[PDB]
Amino acid sequence: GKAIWLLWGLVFNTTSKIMVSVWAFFAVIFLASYTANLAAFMIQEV
Amino acid sequence: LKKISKSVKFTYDLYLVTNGKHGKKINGTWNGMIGEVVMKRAYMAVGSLTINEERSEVVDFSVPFIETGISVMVSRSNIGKAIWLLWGLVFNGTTSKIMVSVWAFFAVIFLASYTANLAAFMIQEEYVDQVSGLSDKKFQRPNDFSPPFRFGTVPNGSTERNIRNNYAEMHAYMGKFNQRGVDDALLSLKTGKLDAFIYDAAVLNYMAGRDEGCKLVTIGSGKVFASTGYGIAIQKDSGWKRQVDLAILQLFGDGEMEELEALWLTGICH
Amino acid sequence: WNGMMGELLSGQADMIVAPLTINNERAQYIEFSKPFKYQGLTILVKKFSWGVLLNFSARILGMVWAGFAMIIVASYTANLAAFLVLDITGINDPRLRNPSDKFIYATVKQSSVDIYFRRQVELSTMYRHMEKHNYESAAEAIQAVRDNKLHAFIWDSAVLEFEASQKCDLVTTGELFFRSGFGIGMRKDSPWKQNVSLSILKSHENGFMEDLDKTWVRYQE
Amino acid sequence: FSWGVLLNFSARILGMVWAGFAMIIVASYTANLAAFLVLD
Ligand SMILES: *[C@@H]1O[C@H](CO)[C@@H](O[C@@H]2O[C@H](CO)[C@@H](O)[C@H](O)[C@H]2NC(C)=O)[C@H](O)[C@H]1NC(C)=O
Repeated sequence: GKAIWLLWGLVFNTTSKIMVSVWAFFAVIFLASYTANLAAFMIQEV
Repeated sequence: LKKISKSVKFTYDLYLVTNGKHGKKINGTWNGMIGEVVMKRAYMAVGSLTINEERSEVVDFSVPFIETGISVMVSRSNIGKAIWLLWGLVFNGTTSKIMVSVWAFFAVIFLASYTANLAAFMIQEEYVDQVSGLSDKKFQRPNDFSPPFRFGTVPNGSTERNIRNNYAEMHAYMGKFNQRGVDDALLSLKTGKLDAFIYDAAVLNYMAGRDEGCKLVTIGSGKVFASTGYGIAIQKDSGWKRQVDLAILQLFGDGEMEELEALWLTGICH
Repeated sequence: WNGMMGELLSGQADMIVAPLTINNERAQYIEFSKPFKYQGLTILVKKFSWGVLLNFSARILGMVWAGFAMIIVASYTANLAAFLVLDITGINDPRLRNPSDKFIYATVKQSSVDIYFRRQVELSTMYRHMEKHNYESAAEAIQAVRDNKLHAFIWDSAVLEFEASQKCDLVTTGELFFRSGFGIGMRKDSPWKQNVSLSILKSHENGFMEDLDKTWVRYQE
Repeated sequence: FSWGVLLNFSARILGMVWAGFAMIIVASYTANLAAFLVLD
């Protein structure tokens, strides 16, 4: 029951260790892709 | 020429030279456009004629209308843990906690500014030329380095004459890299069979802005050696030379060359 | 006439050697040789709560506020990046087409540039504006614009480039128009012409011009 | 521990050196992906 709290917190910073590493790297490119959307929204301009 | 005959009111007719290209004093005999004007079989020669001392003794050249020179084109290359704890914050008691938080605030400003400034760095990236100029070490010492270099030009031209009279060994080296046309040099350079091509400055500028892509460039931001001009060959001691050149000066003052050069000499690449 | 042509035609001078602007009026009255300079015209211009806000029902609000803080700092990073990144051009400036008392562009009184601009009546308003602020010498205009009393200065390219090398605040514009040259003024048809032009050409052909540029033109300050 | 560091007494010295290396590497990757996606 406590896995959800720990997993989601690590998004923003044997079997169990491997699964989180993929999820964390998935979150790594997720926030990296989010900063791109910040750049994309920056170009936008009554 | 259409602008010329309009104000002086002279009639004319054209024809194409069959012997020679631009003029070569072979056995004391000139050919091409210059050779005929010496023989007076024609009274005026118009085209791409390079003003130099040697050619100014057999004919007369009017004031140049475009500036050029000699250039070279190349293809564009593509307590122990106290330091430990404080060290991790920059890489992303009660008073002890206060010092950590304010240090993190400094670190965030440090890292945030670091990435934003680093982003602007790649925006203004640039490139440089591999050769300083005509007096380059690879030029004055061609094929004298670990990587043998290659470069040549079209024979029987004014540019070839200039090289032989200022750098004998450099002229001798280019004998095995002689081209025969503008396109052949461009393609051979594209295929890598040639490393550098030396030719007239005015036309190689035209090809650079009109090549497929911008793969071929000239040395530097445009560098000219031995500035001169393009001229109109006239029969010796003509009575028109006073009136021929006076029209050209009228062109620059009014400004017709700007429109004409944009019509013919404009380019695509920057 | 006056100036250099006024003295040369009076006989007190024999051969004008200076940065002589080749135009159509001069060619009718006096003779030239091959120009020794290549340039145009341009403009000179001057330039636990403490650990959370910074990083059981209350814990849900705490994690929600942590997410809020993260999105707030991301937004602040975005706006500071936008703040630090995002925020005349020759004769084609409309503000110079119809100038005012603010944009001050001036030129040298009784110089070839004023006659050149008077030739094209399409710049009559410019001819009607420069007439109020013509300066005697280029030094006066440079000093006045250094005091920021001027805003523009139509002048040659090489002189203003050497000036920008001397003074880092001096800046030029983009347009490069009226590509003329400087040559050697002469008397009328004289044997001091053919060999003079041949010598000028022989000086241009070899590296003599590059050496003279090393002496004065090429050097930067 | 090492598998938990590269992604998150010369032993920990080299560990923190490699942590700095990882931080600069990921910063470089972020910079290059952002330049590759935004501008061109
Ligand atoms: C430069 O001129 C020479 C002489 O005209 C050219 O050499 C001639 O080339 C043609 C075609 O191969 C031969 O038929 C002649 O017999 C050659 N004559 C001599 C004396 O060499 C030479 O080809 C010209 N430059 C070029 C384009 O290479």
